[PDB]
Amino acid sequence: GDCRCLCRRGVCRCICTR
Repeated sequence: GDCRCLCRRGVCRCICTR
């Protein structure tokens, strides 16, 4: 239920979990 954005290898992923 908590959203978090993270970037890896210059690719940004905004994902939500729990």
